Amino acid sequence: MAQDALSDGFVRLCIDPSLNFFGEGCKILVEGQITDDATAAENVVTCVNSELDLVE
Amino acid sequence: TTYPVLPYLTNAAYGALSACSTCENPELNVQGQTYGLLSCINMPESCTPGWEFTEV
Repeated sequence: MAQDALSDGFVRLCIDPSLNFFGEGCKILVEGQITDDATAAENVVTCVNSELDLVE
Repeated sequence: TTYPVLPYLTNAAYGALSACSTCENPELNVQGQTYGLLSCINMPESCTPGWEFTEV
């Protein structure tokens, strides 16, 4: 129920500073070596989505 | 279960509100706080929904 203006459920509201609108565009491929702790599967094509997933 | 009003009192008021009092224009929907507000069948106010959201 909370605040009246949102009570009836006509409008379902989300607040998020990390979304994005773009329909996925052009696709790019990267290739190289890896070090031993790399949990990624060797010789397997993978998706990426952030710069911190590295190392892991 | 804990609805603190005699049920037939509310049913009658809502049914009357849906009567020609509002449905001489048959396309009109009875909802929300502009139209679905059947006149005040006074009741105590509380910080308890009665119907939990999942129940809703």
